[PDB]
Amino acid sequence: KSRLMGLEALKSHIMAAKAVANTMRTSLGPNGLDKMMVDKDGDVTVTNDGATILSMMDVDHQIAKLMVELSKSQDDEIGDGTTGVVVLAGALLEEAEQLLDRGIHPIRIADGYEQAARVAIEHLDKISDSVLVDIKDTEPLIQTAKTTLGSKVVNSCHRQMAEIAVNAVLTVADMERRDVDFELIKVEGKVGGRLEDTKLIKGVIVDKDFSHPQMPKKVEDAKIAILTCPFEPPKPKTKHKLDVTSVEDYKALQKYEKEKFEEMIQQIKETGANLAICQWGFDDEANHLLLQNNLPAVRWVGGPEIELIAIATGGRIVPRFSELTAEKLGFAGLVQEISFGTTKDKMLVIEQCKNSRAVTIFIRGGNKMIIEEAKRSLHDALCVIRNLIRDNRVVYGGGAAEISCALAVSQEADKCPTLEQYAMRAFADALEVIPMALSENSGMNPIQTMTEVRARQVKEMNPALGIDCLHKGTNDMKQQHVIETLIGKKQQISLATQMVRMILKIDDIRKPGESEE
Amino acid sequence: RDKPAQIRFSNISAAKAVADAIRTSLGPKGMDKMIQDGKGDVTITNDGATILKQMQVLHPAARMLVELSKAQDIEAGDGTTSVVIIAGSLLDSCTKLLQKGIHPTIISESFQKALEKGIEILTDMSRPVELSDRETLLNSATTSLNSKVVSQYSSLLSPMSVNAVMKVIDPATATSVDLRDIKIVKKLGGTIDDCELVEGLVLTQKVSNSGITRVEKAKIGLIQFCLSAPKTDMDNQIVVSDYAQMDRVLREERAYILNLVKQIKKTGCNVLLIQKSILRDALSDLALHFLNKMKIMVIKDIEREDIEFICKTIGTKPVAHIDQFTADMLGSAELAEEVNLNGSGKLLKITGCASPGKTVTIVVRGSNKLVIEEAERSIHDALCVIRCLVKKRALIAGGGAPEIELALRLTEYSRTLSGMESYCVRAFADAMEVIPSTLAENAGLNPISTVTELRNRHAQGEKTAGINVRKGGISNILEELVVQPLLVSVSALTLATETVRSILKIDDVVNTR
Repeated sequence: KSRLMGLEALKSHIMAAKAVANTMRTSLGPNGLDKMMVDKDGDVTVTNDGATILSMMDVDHQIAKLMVELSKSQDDEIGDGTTGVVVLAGALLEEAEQLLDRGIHPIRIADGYEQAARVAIEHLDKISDSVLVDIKDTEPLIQTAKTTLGSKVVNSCHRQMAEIAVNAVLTVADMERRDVDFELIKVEGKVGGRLEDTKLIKGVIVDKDFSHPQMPKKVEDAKIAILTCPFEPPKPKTKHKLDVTSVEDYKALQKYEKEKFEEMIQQIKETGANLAICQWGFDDEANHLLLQNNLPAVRWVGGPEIELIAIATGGRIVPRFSELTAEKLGFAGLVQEISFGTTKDKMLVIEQCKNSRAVTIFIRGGNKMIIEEAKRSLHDALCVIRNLIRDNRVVYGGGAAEISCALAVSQEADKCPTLEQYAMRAFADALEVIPMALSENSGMNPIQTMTEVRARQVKEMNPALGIDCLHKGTNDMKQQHVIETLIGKKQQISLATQMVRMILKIDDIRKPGESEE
Repeated sequence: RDKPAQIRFSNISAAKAVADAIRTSLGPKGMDKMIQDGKGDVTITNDGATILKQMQVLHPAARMLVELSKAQDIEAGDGTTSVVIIAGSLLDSCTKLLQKGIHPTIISESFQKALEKGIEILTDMSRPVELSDRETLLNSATTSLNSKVVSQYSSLLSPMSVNAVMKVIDPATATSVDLRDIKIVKKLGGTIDDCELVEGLVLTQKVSNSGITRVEKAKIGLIQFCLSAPKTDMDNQIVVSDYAQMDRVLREERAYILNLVKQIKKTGCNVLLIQKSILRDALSDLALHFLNKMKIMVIKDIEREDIEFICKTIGTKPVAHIDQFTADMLGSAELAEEVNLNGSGKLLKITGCASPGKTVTIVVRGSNKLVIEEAERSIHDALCVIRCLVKKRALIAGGGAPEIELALRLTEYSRTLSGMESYCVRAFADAMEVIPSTLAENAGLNPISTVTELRNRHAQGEKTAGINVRKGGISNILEELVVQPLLVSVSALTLATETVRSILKIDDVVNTR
């Protein structure tokens, strides 16, 4: 029931973003040294951006709290530029107390920052290309997945995922008319294969159930049968007592097994898709006695999976085996039995060109770490294109816009004047923090390094070139091909002042005795 | 060692620290300061100009500023608080960029190109006036006689501030008008309306009593010799064990000298300026009795000021003992004039003397030094103001108001420099607009409304306008009757420039022992 005063609290608030944005500042880009996590439960791990770490790291403070909060929408849509606003909004945060230290309203500072984003927005608007197209955006997503597959799990872009990144997002994008949903595209690793086992999956992938391979392994039709019902006498993935009270009932069971096999072989086939996903578990014995009959029989299925693949198909499920229709079967654009890894079982890949209301692209790994290190690449590389198809707009990033968007805004300052010029000035500077901070995390002297494209900014304007993000001896964003969705940068722009705008919200810094409690 | 770190701040600190509390300036701000020292001695202080000269500072970079305080006086005579207040402003840019890890030499480099950029934009906003034009000489001095001590008296001094110059000023534009040029001599007595421009070389001096020469055709003396007399320069044949012998040595002294004092006059001398030193007592005061009785002005152990000017403006040389007579190297004099106004003060007025085309004399008069200094301090800057117009023409506003025009305009060039220094050049390009706000500083509560309003509205004066810090309100500050010569502040920049830059040059550990 003790109460900080305004600036005090903000001075207490400003104590937050510093270190947590700092963590980014040597983590920014590949020249940034990425983030590590350890656990009270004893797990040491590597973390990335803001979200990964700042969610894995736990946030004491409303500032720190809003971080993950402010963070989400970023990595959700664009996926790239997440770690950025942390530094940025943290920089502007340290610009805010500063102007309060310069005796300027918390009110006013957050005011002229907002449209200061605009003079950066309009500035960003100009930068690079506000265009991309299918054969075009292939190549920047190549580049995007160059820097995506070359900055994270492996430093070697592996063009598979680099192309796997482009195609299935398009697949949901071209389905959704230059719209796409990160929910629908999905990045699925399963280890035992390789990070060089990488799969473009526009449908569902599940291990094809074999209670016997030799009893023929096959994939049939192109289409899937999604069943809450049995394709062979059913069972809910729970123990079912197999005993027979006499020596004679021993004889009739396996017949009953096969009588319903062939009957469910009959009645699901006449329904359609001899491959049939039976939500129900079942004995490895009789499951392969149907396999012995025919038609590898999918059993012990996840309750979600059937409805998961159902909704993805847009088709329903057979709830009851007496109820039979192909709409209650699923829709596979292609059912394909696919060996999962060299190490283990064939799967059944259902690739849905019928309807994919979910697209889960696939990869394997030599390790669960690297495979998730890879998905870490994949998600956000699928996230840029996600928006980046909704707008094909891209801006050479990496400090070239930061050194630049600051140009408009800090020059807009004395265009503005009164309080706005400050809120143009202490605004735009936060931009050039990152090329500084990227030169920081590099082996580079940032002010020096910043001074360079500065001269360029006087020499040239809005460099498609820039400073090395890769720490290349040459400095472009062109030679570096460092260019981000001209959404995402501005999408990123949208975030930073908002936080400062958030920390001010009401006049109440008081606490009942409850603040973070 | 961390000492160069810790001390360079401590350098910047106690430099800036003292200098920061030093901003009350420009107007009835704060509340009066009665200083009672670390030794416990009462002083009552005010009006920081004197305070800047009063300034008693521990720490060297604080002592740097007392220098820097006086640095603006002879360079300008105006805006001495300016160079002192803005001293922190450079010191500001240091740490913030030193924090930034910018190599202080880069910050040191950042000062000149700025000082190259900065004083130019002041000249770019400068308001042209003349050095010889009595009106432009008047107005700049007028505003510099408006808020300075005398104004009603300045109405006499402003023209004399001007009238002294047209003598001193060498034709048209010329490097000219030094403090050695206008000869400023106090005269005991009279008043400021008795303060008058007294042309040429007029030597203020203490002449014994009267019966003296007020009469024309002096041979103005410079004399390194004693009248060679019993008990003066010549042997006494009489030893004193006796009151008949002791009364004898002064009689032979006083009876002898009476011949030389006339012979002293026989050169035509209405002045002999005695050697400043003593040959024994040098010239006996019993001698100096009869020197003045022959109407010859004597100041024994003459003050330093006359010796030079008489050797300088008049160009007088020592002369032989009047037993040898003289070399006629007594400078040009047609008069020795000792005037008592209020009935007060003894003087030597030399007109009809050699003069350079400079050395106008102003004889500053008053019933006390108050009335004297009343005129004096006012007319002096009014000279020094006109002096600045001479030394550097055009104009700028009074009280750092134009520096905000610079801050706007410069920061761009700071910005568009886009160099390692540009940052620093930007950082300090923004350290100017503080100065009017920071002079507002000490007075009050419910406080803070006007600070950035002391800034923004100028920044919203476009680059051409802002609040008048002298008179109040926004106008085009450069000529509002808020004015100082362009020379004044461009020095304050330069003056404070390398001082603070020297702080960046402080490394390792120094106390000479």
